[PDB]
Amino acid sequence: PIETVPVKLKPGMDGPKVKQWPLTEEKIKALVEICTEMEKEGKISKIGPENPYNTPVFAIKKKDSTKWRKLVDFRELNKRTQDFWEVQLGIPHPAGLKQKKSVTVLDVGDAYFSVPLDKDFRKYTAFTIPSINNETPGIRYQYNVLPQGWKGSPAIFQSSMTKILEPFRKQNPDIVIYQYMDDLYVGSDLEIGQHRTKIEELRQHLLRWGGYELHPDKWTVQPIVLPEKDSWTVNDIQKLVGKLNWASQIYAGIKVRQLSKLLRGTKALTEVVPLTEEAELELAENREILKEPVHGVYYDPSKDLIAEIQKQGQGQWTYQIYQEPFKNLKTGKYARMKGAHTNDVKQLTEAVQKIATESIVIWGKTPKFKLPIQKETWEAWWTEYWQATWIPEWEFVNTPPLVKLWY
Amino acid sequence: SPIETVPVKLKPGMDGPKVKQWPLTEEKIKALVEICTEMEKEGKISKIGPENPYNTPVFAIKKKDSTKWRKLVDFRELNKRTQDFWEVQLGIPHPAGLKQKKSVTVLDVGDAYFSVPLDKDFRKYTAFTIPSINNETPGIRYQYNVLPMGWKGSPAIFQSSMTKILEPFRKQNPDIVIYQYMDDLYVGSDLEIGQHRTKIEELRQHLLRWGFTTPDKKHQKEPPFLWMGYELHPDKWTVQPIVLPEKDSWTVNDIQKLVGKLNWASQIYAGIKVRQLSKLLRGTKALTEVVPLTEEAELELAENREILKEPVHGVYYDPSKDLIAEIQKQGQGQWTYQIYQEPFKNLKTGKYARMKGAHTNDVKQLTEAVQKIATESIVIWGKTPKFKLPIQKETWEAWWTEYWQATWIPEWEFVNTPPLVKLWYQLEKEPIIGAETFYVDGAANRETKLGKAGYVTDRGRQKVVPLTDTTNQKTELQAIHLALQDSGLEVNIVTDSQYALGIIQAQPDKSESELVSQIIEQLIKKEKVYLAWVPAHKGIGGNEQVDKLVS
Ligand SMILES: OC[C@H]1O[C@@](CO)(O[C@H]2O[C@H](CO)[C@@H](O)[C@H](O)[C@H]2O)[C@@H](O)[C@@H]1O
Repeated sequence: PIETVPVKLKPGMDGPKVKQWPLTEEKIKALVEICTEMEKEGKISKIGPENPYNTPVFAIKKKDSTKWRKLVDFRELNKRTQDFWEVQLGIPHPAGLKQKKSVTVLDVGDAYFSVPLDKDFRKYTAFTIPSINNETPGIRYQYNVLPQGWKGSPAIFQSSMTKILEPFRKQNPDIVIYQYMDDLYVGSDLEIGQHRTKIEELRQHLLRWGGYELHPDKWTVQPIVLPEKDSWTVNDIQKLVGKLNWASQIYAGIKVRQLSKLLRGTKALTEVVPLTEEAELELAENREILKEPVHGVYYDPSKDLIAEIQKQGQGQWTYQIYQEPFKNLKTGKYARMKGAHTNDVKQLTEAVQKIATESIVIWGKTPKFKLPIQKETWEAWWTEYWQATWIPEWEFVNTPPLVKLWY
Repeated sequence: SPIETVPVKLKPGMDGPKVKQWPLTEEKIKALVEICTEMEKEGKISKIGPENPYNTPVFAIKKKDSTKWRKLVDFRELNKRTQDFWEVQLGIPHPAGLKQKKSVTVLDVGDAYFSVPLDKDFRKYTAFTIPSINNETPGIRYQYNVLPMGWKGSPAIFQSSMTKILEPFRKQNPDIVIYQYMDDLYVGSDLEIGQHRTKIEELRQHLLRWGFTTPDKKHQKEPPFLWMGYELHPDKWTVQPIVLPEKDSWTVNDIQKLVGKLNWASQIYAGIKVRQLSKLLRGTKALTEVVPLTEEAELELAENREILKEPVHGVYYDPSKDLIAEIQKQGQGQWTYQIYQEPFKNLKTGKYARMKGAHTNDVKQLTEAVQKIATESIVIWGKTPKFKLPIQKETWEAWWTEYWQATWIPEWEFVNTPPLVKLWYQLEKEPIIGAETFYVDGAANRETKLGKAGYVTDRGRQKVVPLTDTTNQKTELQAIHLALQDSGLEVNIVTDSQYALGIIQAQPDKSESELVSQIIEQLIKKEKVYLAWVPAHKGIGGNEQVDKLVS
């Protein structure tokens, strides 16, 4: 006997009408196995075309657990869904999660499958399984339960989740758990083996009612750097002045008066110009300013987070997170460690997951990404490398590198 | 017929259609009456009266050759008011996706839409009226009890209904492949033909319980099978013959028909090109406008006609072997590909000829072709093929190292098939020793459309060119164009245009812009170019002098 929570789309908004994209054989087969089992257990229901909504569906395999995980890209639905700040069912973000030795992320999505979803809202959850070579029409299901990937499922299940974790959290006051979407983030200052075990304990407790290891303490900001040389060419100084001129819309009191005058006239780019002692002083002050974080930048919870990424070559990827332009909350450098080093798209997709995971840990939500990639190149391959149960918002930018400011 | 109906609604706030009946000839009226009577006897429609306020026009159209009359109900008004549907036909089966089968049958169901009942509460909306002759009676009204032809919801509701009906049979017979396209069923098996035929009529019996006939006229038991516009032989498949227009005088619409036929032919006929013929479609203003074929369009047409003269076939898919995709470059942004598993035995062919973007190069277009083929391969075979590409590994390496966007191509082998895809120039990463340095700048008057482009150099040279009917961005491109024009084989250029720098850094080899094209031509002829940026109006070096000069 369970009662549903009445849910609405936002005023003036209809449900999602997003087309299914083509799927590989092994993802189709996995989805057909998963969905017939879910249909049997009443979690979803076979529907027809009289339901005009749709959301793409695909599958992923985590690296350490090699069973397939179904993933319905409810980004569109979540945007159209009522806020739960208003039904007072939202989840606060605990500071201090970012200050922990290690954070372990657990897929807690199944727990949502024990709570029915408002009968009048299920039509918005429809998805379609494709068929190889279009042998058959698509097969359509809608959810009867809180679906995984829906922003409303953590909100509605929130009361229940708090009860489940009350013993663990009173038994373990120093552990901090934050729930984001289908994920539970657990952080502790204990040494790995012990931390892990308490993760095992949590897993067992969770199983009874019904990971990825992060070390935030060792994420480090990578600031802007100026080159250090002894001999400088006109082109070096030009490159230097243009970089500092750009950094002056972020940092305060950066000057180029002295270095710029070193360039008076119409000079060959290869001509070495010795530094005035004054320009050496100008360079010094600027270097010092670039050294420490910017003053006056604070997170605003009412504004969205935005992330920019630049490819730097040799497996390196710079990124900045901000809410307002030039008021960066965090600047960083992502590096690939696989060893293959062959695939830009896989690297970027891993960079996006890692940057989004940091934002979840730091601020409790993911940013909208500005991705340095062709839409069509990204859409050809990214699902081959996705491993999160959430998907962030993104858009595609083609911005040539004016100055290589971040490297 | 005993399938449960699918409930359907009008769009919210909307009532049914109320469209007047166009007057009609008695001959048409008489044929409509005959047809309607038969449908009524069969239960497809029922007589209604004037207390139903809805209406949709009915027209009478002639048959293919018989002269028999055909009933059409123009549901355009009802369709706009009917709810949306999520369509379940996601694509078109392709014969290159079939595996070889020992026994094959192609069958249709007869009167497919008229075998599926329509939602009882929705029936009133489908009201149509046969007019009297010159208003002798108000006329005879009918509504549909079944899926009407021409109604927006009929294809999806039929498709879904037929999926539900075939579901029990598919599950029970998992080694029987059934391709279900609307009312058309392809059935392949590895059974002996005696047992295969047994299974066929078990299937027919199952469809008959659910009210789907399978008429013998539409039952094909021997190769070649006519299927989805193709011919299925046991080892090979064929497109049904493609006939191209053969006009002396061509209109826009004729050309549109020709390009279309050629696109269709390109799934199996390798090397089809349509760029020159399609160019004829640009900037035209009527479907009836006569368009003279250019010389290029005629040569392209004759090349294609040669290709079509020869017979071709595709083969079927064997899952135990790899898929291989091979691409050749044809020129002017055109690409052609073959997909195969054994050499010289094509599953299918294709072409990629789209111009994406104002400015691009062959490496990006090759990347797009790879993405197109990769998508088509997943649609057809559920996997991505191995590629053979006419691009050196050194070329690909130079591209993705220097280009700032992420990019990738899956596993591929170099194939030596000239012309090869190459980068046509590469900007220097460092300023060139001994090369003259050019400080360029262009500026335009937003209000006047007048501007100037010019440069000053470390060797004391300078020049200003006046420009008319220009823009800011063009004067900057024009400034670089001048520097390239007046400089030697090695040159350092310093611009303040992020715009112009961004175009050129991406090493385009073609552009919809003649000015950019000229620049590309110039870049290809240089030995070394270094292109650097400075911020404008900061009084920096040469930039200040040149900005001063254009003023
Ligand atoms: O990658 C863009 C591509 O993704 C689709 C899936 O079909 O949908 C997503 O696109 C955006 C990514 O942030 C979101 O705005 C959108 O809500 C999400 O569904 C396509 O719509 C889009 O072309």
